[PDB]
Amino acid sequence: ANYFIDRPVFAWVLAIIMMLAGGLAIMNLPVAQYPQIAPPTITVSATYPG
Amino acid sequence: VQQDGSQVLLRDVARVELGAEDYSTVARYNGKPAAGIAIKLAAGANALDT
Amino acid sequence: DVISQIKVQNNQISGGQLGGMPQAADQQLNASIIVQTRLQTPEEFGKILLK
Ligand SMILES: CCCCCCCCCCCC
Repeated sequence: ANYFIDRPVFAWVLAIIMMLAGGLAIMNLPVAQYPQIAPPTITVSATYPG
Repeated sequence: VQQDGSQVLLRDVARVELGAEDYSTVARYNGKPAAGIAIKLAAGANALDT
Repeated sequence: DVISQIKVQNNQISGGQLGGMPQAADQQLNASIIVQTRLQTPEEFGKILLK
């Protein structure tokens, strides 16, 4: 709200917390070309020689 | 074992050889013969550090 | 005896391939071999040879 204006240190601390959490997130976060999109499939393979 | 006493071994009716199991796949790299693997990744994975 | 003969004459024997890997160089034939198939009609089951 508007009570952060009277307390700049509170806002700055919240900003620092956001930056720290963001850095901790980007340090350990999976990266991939695309996420899992196709519906899960199960494949059963059997071999009969000849 | 024959009546004459001669021993019939497998090598005398067949050719034994350290061959392959599945013979129907020929892999070649840049024309040269080779064999490779395909790493299909995992569901939760990091596409770079992996 | 009837059970054993039914087991023998009602099988799915895998014939194989008439020329397959590892095949000799200069080979131009690739076919499957059909030796036996499971019986399908009571008439065929009636002609199973017991003796
Ligand atoms: C942030 C929630 C919506 C806006 C709330 C405004 C509250 C009135 C002004 C502040 C009074 C202290």
